Amino acid sequence: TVNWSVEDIVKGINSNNLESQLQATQAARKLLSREKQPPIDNIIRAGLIPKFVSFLGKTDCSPIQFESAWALTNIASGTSEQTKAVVDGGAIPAFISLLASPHAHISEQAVWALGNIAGDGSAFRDLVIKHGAIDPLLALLAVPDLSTLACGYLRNLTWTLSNLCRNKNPAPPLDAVEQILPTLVRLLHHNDPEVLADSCWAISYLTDGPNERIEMVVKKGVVPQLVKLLGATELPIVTPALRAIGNIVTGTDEQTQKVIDAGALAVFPSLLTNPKTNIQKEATWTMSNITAGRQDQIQQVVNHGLVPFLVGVLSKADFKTQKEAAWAITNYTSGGTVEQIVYLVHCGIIEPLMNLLSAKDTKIIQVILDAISNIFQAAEKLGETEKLSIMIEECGGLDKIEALQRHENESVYKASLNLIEKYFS
Amino acid sequence: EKKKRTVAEEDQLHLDGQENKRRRHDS
Repeated sequence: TVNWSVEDIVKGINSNNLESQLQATQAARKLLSREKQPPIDNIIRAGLIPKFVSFLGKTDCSPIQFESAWALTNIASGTSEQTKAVVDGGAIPAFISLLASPHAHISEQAVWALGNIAGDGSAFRDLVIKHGAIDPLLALLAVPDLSTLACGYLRNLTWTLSNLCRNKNPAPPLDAVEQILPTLVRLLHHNDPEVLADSCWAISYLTDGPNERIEMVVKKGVVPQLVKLLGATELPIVTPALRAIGNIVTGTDEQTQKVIDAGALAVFPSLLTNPKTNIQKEATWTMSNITAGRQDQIQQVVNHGLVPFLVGVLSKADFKTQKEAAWAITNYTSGGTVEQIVYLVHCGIIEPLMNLLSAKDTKIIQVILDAISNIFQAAEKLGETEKLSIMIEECGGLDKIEALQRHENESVYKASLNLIEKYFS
Repeated sequence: EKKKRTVAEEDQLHLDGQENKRRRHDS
């Protein structure tokens, strides 16, 4: 019951009376579940964790199993030090044993607890896996139709599975990922918004790594569903779906092509103008890795009408987004055909590119100077350098370039002078 | 070439991300 002192909780838990122990454990749970500043450290210092862990095994008193599971879940929701206290008390195998509880609310609470422990970081994630958590977790989801499961239960299962997919140095064990993926792909087709969001997060973590990890995911055929979720009205779904798509196009040309083949580029007029600045940034970053691809992939960018959207972002966007756009342009001009590059200029890339040369940011200045060099090399292939030179002078570009001559950074000077020397002298 | 996802000083979740831990409320 309500607002016990820690002193009274300890007295109750130290009684040799299981019903007294239950009342005291519920009182601890309520303290730990209040809105403001749960006294986690006070409960830890009182030495209560080993008793709570012992209560997880009291099969004939399912209420104290539930109450201690909740209390421990909330201690483990805290700092790494607080999560470690729960693990140090032997809680991981006790919670795994509760996954097979005939009481659904107790099984669910154990799922949640293991999610908190795994969510601490890669070491505790891997320790939860070594204790054998994955088989019984997946067994709870081995049903013909996920819709027969309680919505809250299914959401907790999905979230906990996503933490087993989360974090790097190291990434999760390859065999654990393979074991989880088929269930994860089913969750990715479930019609609940929170299950969809957490499934996308899981996929985004799994694709955040070397191309071999990306391939494990792409082979399971998820890209079309990711592209569908790219267009969800829910921002909590779009954000991780976009991260996952973005991760995939950091991969091989073939992996990138799967994204293009599933129709992803048709969603980018909206993504590149999205009111959430983080979405615009991630979408432009994604575009920059696609224009880093083959000439036929650059051509698909052109065919979907996306070069004017890059011109737009270069013209006006949050500065970090403009940066990604500069990179998209330098990549485009690096790998593209002469005709592709010419098309870029006709779309109006030069003036907004020149205006960003005012940036008090060294990296983007280098990136922009590189693109200009690239565009000049295409123009002389057509023997039209002065024509481009004129365009740069008129919009004030030449002024900035000969300003970048007095610049502090090595490579910026050399790039600036060489431009002046070859095309403006 | 391809830029793999980067570490910005605060851009792991960057507050638009997924909760790695959750406390159960109502008591």
